Amino acid sequence: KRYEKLDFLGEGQFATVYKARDKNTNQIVAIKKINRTALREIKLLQELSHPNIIGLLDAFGSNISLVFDFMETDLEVIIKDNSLVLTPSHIKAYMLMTLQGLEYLHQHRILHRDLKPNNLLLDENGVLKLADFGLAKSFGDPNVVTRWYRAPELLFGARMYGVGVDMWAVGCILAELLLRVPFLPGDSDLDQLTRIFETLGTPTEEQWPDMCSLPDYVTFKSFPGIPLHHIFSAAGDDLLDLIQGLFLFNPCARITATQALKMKYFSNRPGPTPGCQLPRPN
Ligand SMILES: CC1(C)CC[C@H](Nc2ncc(C(F)(F)F)c(-c3c[nH]c4c(P(C)(C)=O)c(C#N)ccc34)n2)CN1
Repeated sequence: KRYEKLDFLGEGQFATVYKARDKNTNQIVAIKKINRTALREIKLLQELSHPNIIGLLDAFGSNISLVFDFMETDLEVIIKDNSLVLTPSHIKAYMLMTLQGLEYLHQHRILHRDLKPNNLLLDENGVLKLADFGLAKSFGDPNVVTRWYRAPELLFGARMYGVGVDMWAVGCILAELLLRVPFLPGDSDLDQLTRIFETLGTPTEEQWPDMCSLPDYVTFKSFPGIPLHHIFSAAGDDLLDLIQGLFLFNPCARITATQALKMKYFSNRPGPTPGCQLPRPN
């Protein structure tokens, strides 16, 4: 075979994943040995080419094997690792790679729909790539991330939706970088809306006009919500406005990947850390 099977990387409800060596270029890779979460990581990734999106390098039959770039670490590992402190500049660099990847996705009319820390992968040189495109779909296709990163429209059972689903998840990732714990850990779908509205305030028909006409909208307790300078007490105003923009309840008011990258936080000092100096676990 083409590959030298090095390590077992893990098992899910799709695939057995493996570290391996490409036996003719000596390049280290990752192989996803596995229908519809499989045929639509190929349909999308052999198409796409962006530094901050995982590359599909080869594939074959009888189980399907899918050969991506090997990444040493991921953002969940960095978050969990106590030896690493995250300076403002490391966070800006993680956010800037994550947003430049999604802005190209959203410009190619694709929703990732599964953004979590553990799908933001990180190669030895500190390039963040988005991975796990098995829940991704085109803006066009007719009709949903893990509960903690899930937008309130989806929790009120919205049937059509867009960019905002991925942008809410990015905000939850930014909060977890800054707080180093999950921002909104709901134990259920209803608890998830309880925590959202207890943290950010129970919205109105002004904050969110068609909210009362969502398929699963239900009258929640009013909560004032905590101000974002209390939760993110070390964050500057430039960063507090990025957060405020990604956590707006109205999905169309909610800031896009392009509007996020046009915010002053990304041109303000301190600019993002070089890839090669981003913190490294062992
Ligand atoms: C704990 C670490 C840091 C160790 C290295 C691993 N490096 C890596 N590089 C590329 C890929 C990719 F994306 F290219 F395959 C993957 C990968 C993607 N989905 C995976 C899964 P699942 C089945 C949860 O989707 C499992 C399981 N089990 C295991 C690995 C992956 N991992 C990332 N995490």
